[PDB]
Amino acid sequence: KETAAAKFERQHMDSSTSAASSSNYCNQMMKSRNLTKDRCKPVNTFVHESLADVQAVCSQKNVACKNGQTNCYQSYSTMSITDCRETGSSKYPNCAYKTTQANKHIIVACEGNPYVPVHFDASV
Ligand SMILES: [K+]
Repeated sequence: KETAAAKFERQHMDSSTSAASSSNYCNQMMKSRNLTKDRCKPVNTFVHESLADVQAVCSQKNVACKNGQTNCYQSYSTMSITDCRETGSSKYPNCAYKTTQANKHIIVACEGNPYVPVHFDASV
């Protein structure tokens, strides 16, 4: 049903804030993006730059992907991200997360026309 590009936006884009707004940000966001739909997804990163700036990474530094595929790119600039990681007391569907705000380079895989992120590979 969902395209890879759309799934990337749903899982990974949040340009409505410049940084995580509270320790509760991940709990809210993982739910609202359907990352707690069938289970508590263990780990997920949200990026807080404009969609234009994130899509632009697909025109930046070409690097290998973790899986050995070739169409990954590392942002030239650091970018505002939030890491959401599940905690020990989490019981589905009351999924509980620790929130960590950071300013990291992102690495994404890109596909399509327009050429846009379809996978979040890592941050550095
Ligand atoms: K992630």
